[PDB]
Amino acid sequence: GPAVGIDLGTTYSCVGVFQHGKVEIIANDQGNRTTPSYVAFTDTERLIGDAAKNQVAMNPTNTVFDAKRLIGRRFDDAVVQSDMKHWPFMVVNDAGRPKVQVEYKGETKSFYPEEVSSMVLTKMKEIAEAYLGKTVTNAVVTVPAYFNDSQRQATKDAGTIAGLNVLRIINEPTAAAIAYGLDKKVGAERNVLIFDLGGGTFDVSILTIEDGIFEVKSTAGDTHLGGEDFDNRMVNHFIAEFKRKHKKDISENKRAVRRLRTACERAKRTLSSSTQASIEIDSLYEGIDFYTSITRARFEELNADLFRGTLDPVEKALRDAKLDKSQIHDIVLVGGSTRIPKIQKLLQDFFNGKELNKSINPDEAVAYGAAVQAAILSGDK
Ligand SMILES: Nc1ncnc2c1ncn2[C@@H]1O[C@H](COP(=O)(O)OP(=O)(O)O)[C@@H](O)[C@H]1O
Ligand SMILES: [Mg+2]
Ligand code: NA
Ligand code: NA
Repeated sequence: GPAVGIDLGTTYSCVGVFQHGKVEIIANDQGNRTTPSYVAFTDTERLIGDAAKNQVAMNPTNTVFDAKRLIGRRFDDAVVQSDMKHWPFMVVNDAGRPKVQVEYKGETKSFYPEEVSSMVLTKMKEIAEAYLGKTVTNAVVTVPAYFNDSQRQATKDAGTIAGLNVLRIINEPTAAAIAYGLDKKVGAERNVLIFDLGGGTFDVSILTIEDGIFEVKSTAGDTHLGGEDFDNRMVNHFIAEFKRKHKKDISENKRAVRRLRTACERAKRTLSSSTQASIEIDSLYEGIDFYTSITRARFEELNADLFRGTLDPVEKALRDAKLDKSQIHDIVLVGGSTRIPKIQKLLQDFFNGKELNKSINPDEAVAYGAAVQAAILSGDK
């Protein structure tokens, strides 16, 4: 059948298929080309993707996300212990392994991270089957370059649990480079910087590609910096505004804050292609409408430190790879946040004007390369 590429992302996942000489990135039921890596459990059902994210404020302790932060890890991992303080859902210890614990159909139930990720993968599989009209079994699934064997194995296991035949687990920066055919240029080695700014994580990778070998020279970044932080800055901005205008602090009203957050995320996306964005929320709080706007300049100002700060891991990656800026053949934009004009300007300026590879939607580039690899491994390329 058709082999697919799946980017199983920390915040958003994406599925592509290579057929008839090109990659098609597949839209979900709602027409979205990426799907939130969310699973929710209710009195009646299990929800995955858009439907799960959509009900988070009304069911926060039974709505699971960030499974990628747990997958392949032990409960007593410092990372797991630290991350747990920022999740509304329970994480419990089963004989050393972390499990998310939720209420579901009126009973208490627990799931391993790879079970939760299996559900997201099931959804991605179903998305592909809905479009293709065919059973989808074979897949290439991607992971961050720094993932160890426990994390890779658990990611593969998530696929197996979802009934996927995982052809290979490949690195996200490798998938991005494959998408751009940077392994197929007429020449010897190519030094490639992958600048991946996603929803919750920032990954910089330097690869040296030669003879079909994607040597990881260095990785850097911030596992807790992404688009969510920019949204947070916007949310705080508007909470303060509403307090001034109406003498109401909406902060502890989970539904109101969530609706504001959704509006902010949308506005952010709009600001990547327009110089201003409208915020339009009926009855944000006590029936009070919240209709206003934000300029691209104000968004950039709110986030100025965070945007500039992405360059520090780039310098670090270069130093650790023992390469000058000028030795980089290709710069590749990955992750939805790299659509931000200010981020692109900062990075291009940092490379003293060098053109960026960004023709492939950055939030789709990983899935794109995974789809190409899947075709190669299934003999369809
Ligand atoms: N046009 C855009 N402009 C700015 N941010 C965007 C845009 N499109 C998506 N994003 C942001 O990208 C982030 C998701 O990145 P993505 O790479 O899809 O996920 P992940 O990091 O989970 O792989 C979210 O914070 C989302 O708001
Ligand atoms: Mg990603
Ligand atoms: Na993604
Ligand atoms: Na990332």
